[PDB]
Amino acid sequence: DPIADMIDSLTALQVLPTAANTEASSHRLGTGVVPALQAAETGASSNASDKNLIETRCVLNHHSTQETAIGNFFSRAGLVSIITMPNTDGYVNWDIDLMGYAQLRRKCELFTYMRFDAEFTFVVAKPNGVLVPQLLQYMYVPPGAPKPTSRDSFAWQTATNPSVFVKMTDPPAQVSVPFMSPASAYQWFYDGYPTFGEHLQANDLDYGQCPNNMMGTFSIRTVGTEKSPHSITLRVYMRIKHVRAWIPRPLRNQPYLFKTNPNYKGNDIKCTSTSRDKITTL
Amino acid sequence: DPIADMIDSLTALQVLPTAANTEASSHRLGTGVVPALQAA
Amino acid sequence: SDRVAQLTIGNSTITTQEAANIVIAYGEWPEYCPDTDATAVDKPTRPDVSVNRFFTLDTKSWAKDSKGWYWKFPDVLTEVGVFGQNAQFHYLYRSGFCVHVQCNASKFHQGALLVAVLPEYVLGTIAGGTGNENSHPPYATTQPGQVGAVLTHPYVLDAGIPLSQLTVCPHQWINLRTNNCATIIVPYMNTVPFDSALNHCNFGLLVIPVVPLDFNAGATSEIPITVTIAPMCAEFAGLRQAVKQ
Amino acid sequence: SDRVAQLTIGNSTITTQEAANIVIAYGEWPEYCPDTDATAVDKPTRPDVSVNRFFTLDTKSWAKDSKGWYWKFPDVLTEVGVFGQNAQFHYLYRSGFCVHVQCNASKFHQGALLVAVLPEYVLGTIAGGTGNENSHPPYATTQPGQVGAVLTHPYVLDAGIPLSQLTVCPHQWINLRTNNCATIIVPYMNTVPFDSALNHCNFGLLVIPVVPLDFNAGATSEIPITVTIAPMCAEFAGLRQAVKQ
Amino acid sequence: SDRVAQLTIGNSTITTQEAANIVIAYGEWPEYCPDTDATAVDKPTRPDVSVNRFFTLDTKSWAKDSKGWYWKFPDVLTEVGVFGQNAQFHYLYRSGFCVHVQCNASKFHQGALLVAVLPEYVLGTIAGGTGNENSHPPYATTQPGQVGAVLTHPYVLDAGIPLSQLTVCPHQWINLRTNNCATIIVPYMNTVPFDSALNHCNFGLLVIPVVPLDFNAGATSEIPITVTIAPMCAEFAGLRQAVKQ
Ligand SMILES: CCCCCCCCCCCCC/C=C/[C@H](O)[C@H](N)CO
Repeated sequence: DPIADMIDSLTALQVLPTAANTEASSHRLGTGVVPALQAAETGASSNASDKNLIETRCVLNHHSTQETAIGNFFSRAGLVSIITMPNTDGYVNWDIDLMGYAQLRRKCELFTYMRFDAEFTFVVAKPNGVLVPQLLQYMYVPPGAPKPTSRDSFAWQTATNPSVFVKMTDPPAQVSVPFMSPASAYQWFYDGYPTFGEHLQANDLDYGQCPNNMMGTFSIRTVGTEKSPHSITLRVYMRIKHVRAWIPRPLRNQPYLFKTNPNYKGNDIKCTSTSRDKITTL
Repeated sequence: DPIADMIDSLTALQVLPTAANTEASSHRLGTGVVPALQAA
Repeated sequence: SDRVAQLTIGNSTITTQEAANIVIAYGEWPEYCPDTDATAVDKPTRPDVSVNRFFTLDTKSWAKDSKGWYWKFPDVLTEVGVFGQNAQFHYLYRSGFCVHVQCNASKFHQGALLVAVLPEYVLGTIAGGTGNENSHPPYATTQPGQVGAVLTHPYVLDAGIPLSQLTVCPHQWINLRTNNCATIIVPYMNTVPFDSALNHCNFGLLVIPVVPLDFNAGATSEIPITVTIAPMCAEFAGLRQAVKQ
Repeated sequence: SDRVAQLTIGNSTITTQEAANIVIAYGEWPEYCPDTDATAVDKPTRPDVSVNRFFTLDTKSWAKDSKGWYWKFPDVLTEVGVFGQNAQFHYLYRSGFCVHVQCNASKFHQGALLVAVLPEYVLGTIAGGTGNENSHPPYATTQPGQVGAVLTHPYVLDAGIPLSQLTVCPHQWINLRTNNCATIIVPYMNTVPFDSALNHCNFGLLVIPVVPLDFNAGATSEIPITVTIAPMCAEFAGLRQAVKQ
Repeated sequence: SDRVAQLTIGNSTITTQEAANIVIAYGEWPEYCPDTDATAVDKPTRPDVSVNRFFTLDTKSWAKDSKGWYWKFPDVLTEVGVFGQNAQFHYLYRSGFCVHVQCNASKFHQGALLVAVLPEYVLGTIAGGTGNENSHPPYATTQPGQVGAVLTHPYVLDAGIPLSQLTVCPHQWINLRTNNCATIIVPYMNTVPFDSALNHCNFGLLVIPVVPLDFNAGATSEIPITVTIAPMCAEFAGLRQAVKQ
């Protein structure tokens, strides 16, 4: 070859089912060996242990680390939607956005990226909680599919769209939903704009909107041609299964205002801690 | 044993009947080796 | 003697004599995209010297009541050099970064800066103050260019998340009694192997004074902060005419 | 890099970054009493953590005309902690000590302290001045407690013996340009294997400024001196009701 | 830890704690004259301790507008000690040298000296100013003794050759922020194996402030410069009565 310059991770995983044992230690007097003095400017956490700062005994502990695994942290059904049919013509088209309730939103926004399968449960009743014999139909409308315009629309023929027929006196319906993003994970934070072009002030709503998370429309109706005399209230619950998560984030200390942006009330900034009077008196 | 923490001088003498001898030495020029600087 | 360091890449060299370690973010070095992860079928271009080199931005001035600054990546370099021309002529880009922040002062000054990298730094507003307006940040705020922008509420990082747990991100400190520089090496982090350089920002760099600057009258009162950055494994694909934004 | 040191014993730790060596007095580490040297037949108690730990006394103030201070051992600890309770409930005691004296100042201060251990420090008086009175020192002078006392004539160490040959005893210096601490490890020294803790003092610790403290006006004028001590192999025997003195 | 050095020869010792390396001029250590290079047939004398030792000359004062100083070798030592007596009683002499220049200041001073050895330093004049006089330097100028002389035009080194390429000669710097001493070891350089000590000077030592001395008012304004020299392999031959010049 005539041209010689054209010839040309740090850590690994380990299974830790229990917490770490403590070894016995004695006193230590000498120079040069100082495990208590650190340097926080390097960006590294402190590596000082119990046995280097005090005299310890031997503790064989069997405290399990299973519950803090992120599969056990997330596999709990939380509320994502409340849909009402008082919307007086017997059908609702609901655009799927699961960031409307603060408890599951703060848990998921601990991470930046997440990839999971879901399990949706549909708890339906009257607005006062009473149940009546009434037939309903839930339909998932993917993006691009025709959405229903009335109670007797042609889109309720559901020849390819997945649909569930259920009664109100039945147990709540459960379905499994796969991972269906065009990307490799869902992102709760998208720093940018979806399309090209000029970014004027009238189009500032486009900032932060990722189309890889937009999953379509969830439609409900009462099945018959005629109007039902019953009011409907549907509550949707979501379990997160088979989960992978990347890049932990600071947890939010401000109350949520809108579903699509991290906007916060600027006149009342909440402090993260509870205040006291003096630094010396607790 | 069930309990693991219950398991658990500098100088010596020499005979010196006489005082110390002196060795012959020459000049010395270099860095790093400073026997004249002390720390009281 | 690990306080001295030298970073040489391309035709550029940074020397420092008062340093901490180098932080490698999430324990991963930047790499080119392998064949198993790629999806686009055209051959990408890798310029390898004209784009993988140190770039020095504008210089800030640390005052006694400074709030903090932020930059967006790779928005800082889309108009600079041969990197800024490859990012305009191509549709897709992929690269890691080596960030270096410089701030020196005397032995009679005091203060501490937190230099952190936060991926997908989405900004919020104060919602009109009362919380009733659905306001959105302007285009000069979300992508401020190589100049950068100032933080308005640094305690909530202008996004409703506290500064006190920003150290869960890859970070260093610049403590004026200890060191004068901070160095973080960042890999490529996205849900896609390639992305647009004009529409998407991967991470934000935050420089916030946690302990404020202090000195006695008669010492130097002009304490500047300089940011120097380098792409590492820059790839470009999808060649078409030049698009600025 | 032997200027840094860490002393950990019990539930206490001392760190220093500006140090000399550790002096081990007469080349001997403290030990428990062996069977060949013992005479008392009852089994002694060895608490081993609650008594073998670092104890911090009151703090002195180094002025520009200070004479010096002294403490008596183990009289400084007979009312402090679990060591002070074992010394009152038992008739016999035996232990070594680790003495640590702290004094820091800036790089624009100067001065030197001599920190020495003198066993059987018997004090004298000025004999009425003229030498005709057979005077004796009071009980607050011979056993001043954890507070300590001030030397009246430091040139003769209040005992008729010169300061200039106090360095024949185990000692260190605290030179303000060089180090900020001094550490001496003292074994048990007596003519008997056990003794009383309320009636007998084994050694005295002397801290005398040989070179006086000096600084310019505008620097910090409050330069304090702190003494931190630790028993090493404390044994107690002869259990009976509590006797304070 | 190569900043500390100790030079011991004879009954003299120099210690320094803030030093650069030692320069060995042209990579050659001083030696005695071998039998192949010698021409004179009489046996030479080698005193070996009374002449090979460190000699300290007079002390200069570095002001804020100093031009520079020079010394001539071995003219500085022809009246000093046992070396000055062997150089007067003998006709031929041969030796190398170890030159050491000392200048200390605080950490708030600044300045830089160039310490160079120039063999066969022949001096010129200003030729009457206009260039028409064939003037010659006086005897006190060409051989100033152990006191030395001041340079009048240091930019041309009083010989028509520029200061800027004096570093082609064996040299060191004394930069006040870095070191306080400079050490050059010079071998014997001549066209003859032996020569006269009263008629011929082998080399000249030049100490010139390239960066001038600067400090603020209130610091020490008396910054002195001391030269200490040592013959290395001194030989003498041709014994006759004492001749001073
Ligand atoms: C008959 C079956 C109906 C159930 C259909 C459910 C499909 C929708 C599953 C979506 C999984 C979560 C996708 C992202 C949700 C969040 O709204 C986005 N991150 C918005 O930020």
